Amino acid sequence: KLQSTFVFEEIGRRLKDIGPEVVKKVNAVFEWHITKGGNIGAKWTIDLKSGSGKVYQGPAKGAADTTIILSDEDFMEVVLGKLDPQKAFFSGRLKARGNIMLSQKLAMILKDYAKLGSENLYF
Ligand SMILES: COCCOCCOCCOc1ccc(C(C)(C)CC(C)(C)C)cc1
Ligand SMILES: COCCOCCOCCOc1ccc(C(C)(C)CC(C)(C)C)cc1
Ligand SMILES: [Cu+2]
Repeated sequence: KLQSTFVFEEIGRRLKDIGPEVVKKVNAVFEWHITKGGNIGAKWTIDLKSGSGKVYQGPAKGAADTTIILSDEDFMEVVLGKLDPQKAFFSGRLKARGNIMLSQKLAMILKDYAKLGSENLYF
């Protein structure tokens, strides 16, 4: 019953327009625990430490630099721009473990699509 799955799947293709530039600026692994009810429904890893990046189901193959835990609905609230991640973090709806600062980066980076998309041009 998970809507985030669409977002994570679509992310794998976005990294073809954006991957190599994100990896250069982030250089870290991110694990995501999506919860339905109060139970984990899906786990996702966004590896941004090599190449254009990787997104795969399940816990981080290696050790993850940061892990984020939030409900499936709230995850949609965030990716749609309605729920600021820090507001969710301090209200308790979003939980973050590891290097929080690196997730706040992944956030700034991906909100500026123009810089990294053009820098990903070969021409
Ligand atoms: C707004 O700048 C990004 C330009 O590309 C967006 C095209 O997609 C339509 C907008 O809907 C989306 C799609 C994907 C996303 C995610 C969550 C995958 C973030 C992204 C596109 C930066 C990887 C957010 C909104
Ligand atoms: C010290 O800061 C205190 C508040 O901490 C907030 C921690 O942030 C949690 C994660 O922040 C995010 C939120 C969304 C995202 C995106 C939208 C880029 C994730 C995505 C593209 C995988 C949907 C990245 C990082
Ligand atoms: Cu922001």
